[PDB]
Parts: sequence; C-alpha cells; structure tokens
Amino acid sequence: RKPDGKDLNFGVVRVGVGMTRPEVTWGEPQNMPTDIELEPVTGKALQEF
Amino acid sequence: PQAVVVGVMAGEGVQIGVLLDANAPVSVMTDPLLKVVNSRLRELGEAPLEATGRGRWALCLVDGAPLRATQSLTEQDVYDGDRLWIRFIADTERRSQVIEHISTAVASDLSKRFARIDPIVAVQVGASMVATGVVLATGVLGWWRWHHNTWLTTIYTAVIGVLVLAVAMLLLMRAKTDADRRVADIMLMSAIMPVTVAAAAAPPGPVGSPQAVLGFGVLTVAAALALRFTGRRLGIYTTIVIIGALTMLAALARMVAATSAVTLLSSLLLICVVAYHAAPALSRRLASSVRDVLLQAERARSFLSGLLTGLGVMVVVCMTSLCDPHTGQRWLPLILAGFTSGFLLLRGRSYVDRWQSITLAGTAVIIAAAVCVRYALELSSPLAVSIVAAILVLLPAAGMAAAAH
Repeated sequence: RKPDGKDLNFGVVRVGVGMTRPEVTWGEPQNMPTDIELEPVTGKALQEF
Repeated sequence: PQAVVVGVMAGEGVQIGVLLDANAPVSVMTDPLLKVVNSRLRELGEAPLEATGRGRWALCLVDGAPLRATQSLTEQDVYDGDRLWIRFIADTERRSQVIEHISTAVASDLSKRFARIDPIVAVQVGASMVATGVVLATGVLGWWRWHHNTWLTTIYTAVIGVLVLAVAMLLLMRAKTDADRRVADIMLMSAIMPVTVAAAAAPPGPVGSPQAVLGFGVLTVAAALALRFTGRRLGIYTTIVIIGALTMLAALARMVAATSAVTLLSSLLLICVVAYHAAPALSRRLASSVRDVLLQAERARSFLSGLLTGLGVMVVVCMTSLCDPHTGQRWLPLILAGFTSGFLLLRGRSYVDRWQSITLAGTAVIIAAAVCVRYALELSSPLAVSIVAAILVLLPAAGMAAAAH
C-alpha cells in the first residue's frame, strides 16, 4: 500500500463479512402500468427481482 | 518421553526422518519445519515448496486430515515411528449466490447435484437386458425337456449360443476402452449358459445321471477357456470352474456306481475341507519393475475370493442335504453341522480382506439358519416352529450383541 493519492485503499482495514451494494445501476421500466392494471405473475416477478 | 521420531512427507514425495518435541503445540513447529524441508531439498538439488495465491500451511496425517493446531503432539495419538505430511491448503472464501424465482432456482440447483442419462450408460443397460433375456429363454427350453426330452431343446439352444458368441467375438476385437469391455464381458458371460444346457440336452431318454455329466463338463471347460484368453472377470469364472469340476466328479461317480448320496455328499464335504486349508497356496501358485508386484498381489486376491466363495456354495448345498429330521440318528448330522460351523467361524478371523473375511463369516450363519429352517418345515409342529423361531432370531442377535456391547 501507498499513500500517494491514486491508491484508494490506504487507511482502510477489513473488519469482517457482510452485505454490500453491487456495481450495477438499474434503470426504471418505461410506461409502467398503474397498480390496478398490473398483471399478477409479472408483477411479483419484477418486484422480487 | 520428551521427544518422538517420525517421518515427514514433503513436496512431490521426499520422506525425511525427524525427531519432534512431544509436548509443544503443533502450530509452533510447522513454520521452522517448512524451512528445514526446503533447505534439504535445496541441497539435494530439488525444487522447494511454494504457496499459490491465498491459503495456509498445515501438518496432516498421511490420510490428509489436519491435526488440531492448538493441541500437543502427545495429546494426539501420534507415536514414535509414525509419519505425517506437511501440506498447502487453499482459501475457500467466496461470494454467496442467490436465485429467488423458484422454477428457475429448482432447475439450476437440481442439475448440479445429480447426473443425467447419457449414451454410454444406455448401451450398458441394453447389454444387461439381453443377458437377462437369454437366461430366461434357456430356462423355458430347459424346462420343456423334463416332459419331452427330444432334439428340439438342443437344436434350438445351439443356434442361440452360436449367435450370442459370434456377436461377443466382434465386440471383443473392436473394444478400445473399459466401457466397451464391460459391454463385451456381459455379452460373453451370457453365452456360457445356453451352450451348457444345449450339450447336456443331447443324450436321449429320461434326464438324469448320464445327461448331467456333459453339462458340468462343457461348463467347466468353457469357463476356464474364457478366462485363459480374456484374462478379466477372474472371480466369476473361477467360481464356476470350481462348482463345475467338483459336480462333474460326483455326477460321474453316481452314473457309474454309488451306494448312497450320503457317501458322495460326505466325500464332497471332505474334499472342500482340504481345499479350504489349501486355498491360499492355490491362489499363490495360480497367480518400471515395481509394477510386477502390484499386478500379482490383486490377481492372487481375485482367485482366493472366488475360491473361498465357491467352496462355501458346495458345503451349504452338501450340509443341507446331509442333515435330516427323520433319517436314523437325527442328532448326529445336526452336531456335525455345529462342529463344521465352528471351524469356519473360527478360521474366518485369519483373513484380513473384508470381503474374504465377511463372506466366510456369512457362510457359517447361512448354514446354521438353513438347517434350522429344514428342521422346522419338515417334522412340523407348533412347538417345533416356536422353538426354531426363538433360536433363529436369537442366534444372529447374540452375534451382533457380542460385537456391539
């Protein structure tokens, strides 16, 4: 490890294991049907996904 | 008691004798120990041990199981003269994986834990089905002669034998891998059965003593001849040769002249008794340079396992025929069976191989059970069946209890 600016891991220490957010960035579905118009199978599928 | 001498295995196979501290905890020794094995390999001119990515160094038994890092060498069952192995074990830490929608999740996981059917197995199943098929055909053909001992049985069976054998011949010459050889071996194994009854079915008149001699004769010759040129499946072929040869002698005697079955049965029992004593000697005579030892050792083991098994079959068939609940001194053969069972039960402990020791042990139990069943079905009575049931259930229970308690 180096302190010279470009090394982003300096001063960082591992404490254990757990949850973290992936590097993916999700875009919202265009033309989403209203709550009364949603089909049941595809509704929970896209929600739990 | 302060130290113990043991052999330590290192990379690619060098064994080194070392005198270790008997009470320090093993984790204290693995670091300097790695240095020492590396130093000796360097002087010997070999390549040292090295790590790969993420992992750790451990000291393990020859079976690979690691020793508890905090316990003392005396605390573990390690004695002077034993050996250990120094080893690199990689890091198992990795991300967890989740699929939520259940239909896909079932398919994904279920496809990794089990094996799907494939064309290689399909062919072996086919071979197994045809073998089962022909043994059924010979059975019905062989049953008809008891009512009508005409030429039909031999004529019909002979062509089947030739056809099955002709196919096995082409398969044996074309086989390239053990998968192919198993298919061919199953095909060949099945060819012996039709030819045997085909030959035995040739001599006319009511079936009996004269017809039997040909069957056991050709059976003995065919089993031996197949082994000679094939050199595989030693156990099954050898067992057939023994029962075939011994039965042929008994059949010949009965055909020529025999005062009683008890005489032949007693003679066979005596022949098997001497054979049980000679068994390891027969196996020994019948069986880059290092390879010669490995081949000979398992070949001997193969011949011996079949030999002990075949003799077992003969004595159980003979003993169950010798004892009888109505003939003469009913108790005499019953106690003789007991003495015979005791010899096999005691002698079975002298064998180290699991299947040889287990097969011998089981042979004694079945003899006892079969005689009890014989004395229960015949000379039937409520007390008799009641008594045998009590004996038959307690007999094995006592044997298990002696080992479990």
